[PDB]
Amino acid sequence: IAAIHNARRKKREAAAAHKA
Amino acid sequence: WLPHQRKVFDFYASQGVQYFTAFLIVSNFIFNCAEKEWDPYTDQLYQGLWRWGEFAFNTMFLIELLINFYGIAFCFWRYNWAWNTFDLVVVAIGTLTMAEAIGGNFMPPSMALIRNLRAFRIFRLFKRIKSLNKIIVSLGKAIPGVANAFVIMVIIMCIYAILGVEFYHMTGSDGTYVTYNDNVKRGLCTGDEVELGQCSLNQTVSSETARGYTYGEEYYGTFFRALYTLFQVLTGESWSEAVARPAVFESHYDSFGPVLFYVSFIIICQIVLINVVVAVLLDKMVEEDD
Amino acid sequence: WLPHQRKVFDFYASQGVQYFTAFLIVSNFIFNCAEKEWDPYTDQLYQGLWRWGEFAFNTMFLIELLINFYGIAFCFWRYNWAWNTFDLVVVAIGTLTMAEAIGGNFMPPSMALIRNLRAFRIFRLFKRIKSLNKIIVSLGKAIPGVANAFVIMVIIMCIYAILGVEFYHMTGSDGTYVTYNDNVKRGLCTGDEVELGQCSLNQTVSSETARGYTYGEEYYGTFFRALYTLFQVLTGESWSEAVARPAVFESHYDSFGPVLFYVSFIIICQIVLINVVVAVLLDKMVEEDD
Amino acid sequence: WLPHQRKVFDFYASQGVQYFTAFLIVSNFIFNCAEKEWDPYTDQLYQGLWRWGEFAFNTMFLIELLINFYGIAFCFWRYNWAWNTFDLVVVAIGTLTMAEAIGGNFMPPSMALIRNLRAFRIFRLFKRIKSLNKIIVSLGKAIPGVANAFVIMVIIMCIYAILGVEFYHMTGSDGTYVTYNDNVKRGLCTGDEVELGQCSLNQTVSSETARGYTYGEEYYGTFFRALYTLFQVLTGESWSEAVARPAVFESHYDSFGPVLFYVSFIIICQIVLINVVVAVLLDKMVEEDD
Amino acid sequence: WLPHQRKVFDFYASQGVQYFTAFLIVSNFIFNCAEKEWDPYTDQLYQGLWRWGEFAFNTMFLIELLINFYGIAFCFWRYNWAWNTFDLVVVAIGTLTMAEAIGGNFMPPSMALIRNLRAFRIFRLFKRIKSLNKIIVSLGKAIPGVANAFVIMVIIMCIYAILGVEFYHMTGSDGTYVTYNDNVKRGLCTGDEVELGQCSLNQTVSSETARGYTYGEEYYGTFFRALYTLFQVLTGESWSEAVARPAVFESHYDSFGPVLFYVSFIIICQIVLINVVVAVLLDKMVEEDD
Repeated sequence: IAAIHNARRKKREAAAAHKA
Repeated sequence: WLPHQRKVFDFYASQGVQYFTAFLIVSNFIFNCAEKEWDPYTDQLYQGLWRWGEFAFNTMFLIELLINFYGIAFCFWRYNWAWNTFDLVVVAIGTLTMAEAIGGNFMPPSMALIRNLRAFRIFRLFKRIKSLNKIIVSLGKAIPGVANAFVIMVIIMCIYAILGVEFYHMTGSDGTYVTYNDNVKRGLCTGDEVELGQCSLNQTVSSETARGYTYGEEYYGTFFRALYTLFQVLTGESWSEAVARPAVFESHYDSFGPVLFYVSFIIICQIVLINVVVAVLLDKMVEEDD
Repeated sequence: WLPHQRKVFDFYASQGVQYFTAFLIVSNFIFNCAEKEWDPYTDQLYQGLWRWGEFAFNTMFLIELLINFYGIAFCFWRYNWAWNTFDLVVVAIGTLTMAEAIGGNFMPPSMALIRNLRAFRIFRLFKRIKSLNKIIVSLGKAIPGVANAFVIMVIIMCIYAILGVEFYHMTGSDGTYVTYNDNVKRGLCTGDEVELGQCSLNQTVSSETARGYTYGEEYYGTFFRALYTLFQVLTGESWSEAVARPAVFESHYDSFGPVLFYVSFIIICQIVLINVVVAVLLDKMVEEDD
Repeated sequence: WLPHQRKVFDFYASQGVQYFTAFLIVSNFIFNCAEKEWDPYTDQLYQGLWRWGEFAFNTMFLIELLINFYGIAFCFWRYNWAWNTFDLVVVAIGTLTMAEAIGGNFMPPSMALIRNLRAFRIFRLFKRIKSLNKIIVSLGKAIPGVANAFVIMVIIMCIYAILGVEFYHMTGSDGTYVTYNDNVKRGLCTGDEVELGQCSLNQTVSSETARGYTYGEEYYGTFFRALYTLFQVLTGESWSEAVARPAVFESHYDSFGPVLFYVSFIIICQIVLINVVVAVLLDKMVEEDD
Repeated sequence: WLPHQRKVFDFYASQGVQYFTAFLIVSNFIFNCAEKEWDPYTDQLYQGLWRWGEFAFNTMFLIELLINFYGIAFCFWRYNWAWNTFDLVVVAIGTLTMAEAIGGNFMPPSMALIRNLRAFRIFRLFKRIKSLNKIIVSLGKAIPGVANAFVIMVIIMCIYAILGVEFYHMTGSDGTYVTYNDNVKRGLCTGDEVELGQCSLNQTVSSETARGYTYGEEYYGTFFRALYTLFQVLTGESWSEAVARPAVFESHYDSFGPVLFYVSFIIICQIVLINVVVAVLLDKMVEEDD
């Protein structure tokens, strides 16, 4: 899950960095 | 619209009434659990206890359902159709059970699985509490995202099942299969006695399983047996010591066949496909979260 | 406030004193580990060694605890209540152990589990080091996020446990169950001899388990046995070769029952629910990280 | 360019024709599954049924392929080369099968694996539906990201395989290995009788496996057997009760060897490397998603 | 600085020379793999083949190492100290092996594990290729992030190991343990015959394991055996059918003890701690990626 959960995280901060 | 319909309609939507109904559902679930724990036997010890407990629970659910429908004029098409029809079905099974307990067996013994629906009454609780409703709704709205990767998985699973039925459905058919030792080269026994007859490079080892079948007949006997065995391997349960290794070491020098079969199956399906499906499922759920 | 209270209060909060206490806790943990490694037997070889080691460790913890409380005027309500009361409980079990070692058995033999608390003294170290404290605090603040998905899991687990008790609690009850071969259609034996009596399509295989019980009585004998077996399947341990396959191949032509049972259980609970719970747990922890 | 080439070219690209071809592929897949389910035996019961079903399916695929190529002037170099050549190869195996069914066995019995390609015809469906095409294309474009971590994994796997072959290829070679009890210290038997000969602090337990081999000869007999066993441990299947524990308890007091071997192998390879590979795979796929 | 030092220094840093050295390392790795595959036996068939192959490989590595150091004036303190010293150690083992092959056994037979270092020569390749270097460097820089959660895991593992040694080290000590049936309530046998002596509610089950030990003595006999067994449970291997269930069903009515033990252990350690450790590891690696 940590492999799955972290992959989805990579998209959160990638999205977070996009708006910021 | 009935004259006293609006008052009872807003009465049922009261938070206190909703929590009382939730407590009733949880109490019924605990009653079923206690029945299956302290008295699940065919010769039940406290028989009327569970019989009349179910009687009272179905009666109370009937009264509360009638309260629910009387506020919507018995219509249940316009307001919360799915939950209302689910409630209808469970209360109907409840009335059927009470009618059987009162006036004999009006049903054939071939519909016990329909009586079994009482265990699924706890799903009514999910409408009572908002967080559990959110989680189940997110699961329902994320399943369609899963669908495509899931069908890819099942396609590949059926491909490997066809291959497995064609290859190993005949394996260990006598009930015993022969694996070949390498004792001479390893120096355990001299090369003279193996030809001379004191020792042998081959041993016959039984192929019968714990279920009484041979290896091929059970694991890959038919297409559906093969698909079930591949599901077992996909979950990762005993794929080597029971499913793979006898077939791997059946091949004297052609061992690359079974090893490549199971290794490629495990890698592709289990690792790649399971992780992809879980990733897309969780991605859809968290995209629905915000 | 005591006259010499502030000086000792700031003395205990010294980094050197905190690290010395941390070293003491780690040394006690290593002492317990060494006791359980080199001499865990009922007939202990070096008996007084561990007895007096525990004596000295509890004495030192008592002296350091008294130093801790003397700086807070023995109050421990206003400053770090939870850690202080935990410390208090462990010293209390330590003083109880020393009192028993000094003046006989003042306790009934029914409270050994309370004496067992010495193994949990290492949890005091987590307050000494900031990083371990951060991790455990994040775990504690992420558990409530888990709670809802966890209760959904246990609800579904109990549903499947009720179903399993109702279905398979009677399985393999004689101790042996019959699986049906398909030998004639596979050509292993001619159809003439099967009717004639040389071969049969139905071998009988024992259901008894490694624990001596039959399959139904152990795995799904009662509701709690069923819930434990479903937890075993949820973790993924031996769900097929022990739990599923005997029930799957018990059904002669109704095999869809057990296969759908275990397949749906595994998919929903294990894959979906385990990954959802872990995802929400880790999400809460990393949201607490920053 | 042929005179009536453009019309048939745009006719084949029609959505209705594409869905009809997709239905044909799915129907062929279901036909293969039904063949392997209801009649996979060597003595097939409905023999001509599957024979002529495959005949008709290959004939229809031939006619539709000729329709596909006639719109591209039989060129298939410029437009969708890979899918066209895959289609070509499957029809070619289909025409080969029909030719064998019509005019005897024109092939040696050593190319059944080439006839086996009919199971992979369902891969043609992935071009028919856009979502499955997206998923498989993302998998293909994410594999190269996996490649580096995968080769690191296999390098470490081969290192551990060399070590395992060198250490344990000789283990349990007699067929039985000796583990040493500690009964006298546990109080199970007095120290007098162990020297006196009533009891022994050693027991001899068989090393033979379910496949008939000894432990060393099967698990780590050769480098490829060792690599397969390490793959089994990497997936996590029965690494202790079959692979690790006999070697761990073979070492009387040198147990640190096998424990460190398998513990370090599991930690590094399984945890670290499996999670890294899956993380990079999924990262590449979702980076391709958007 | 040597007169002809700069020329050879830039000569060794040439891409072609680096790729030739990488090919040499990969060829040596393949040579070791082939040795362990086609001739790992104690009575080696092609003995001088591997002996002189290792001779030539160590000689070539010596010549290339001398080329490497001659460009840095044999200093190796200022430029790439870690890789240079690793190279030094492997070439030293190589010279030691060649010296033993030339002039007899100059070493005691107690340092074969040092000769074993030839299998780790492939780690030199990781410096040759940039991508593998990136991955291993990221792993090395992410391990310290793991350290804290890893030590929390091992602390909890040792806690559960102490508890397990204290509880179950005495379990199945006679070699057989008694589980209690519930036949009379289930109706399998009448209550009259159980008292009368035809049937019994208590079967006796052997506690001996595949390794010859009893259940307690092997799984939780000592603290380190307990820690290994808990690592086995943490990975998820056979924790129920071998480790948990005999202890669970040993408790006649106190079954809550073992079930809570193993359930809490699995949940906390496996699910929570394994997923947390993997999450922080992968997070650190991908934070190092960009």
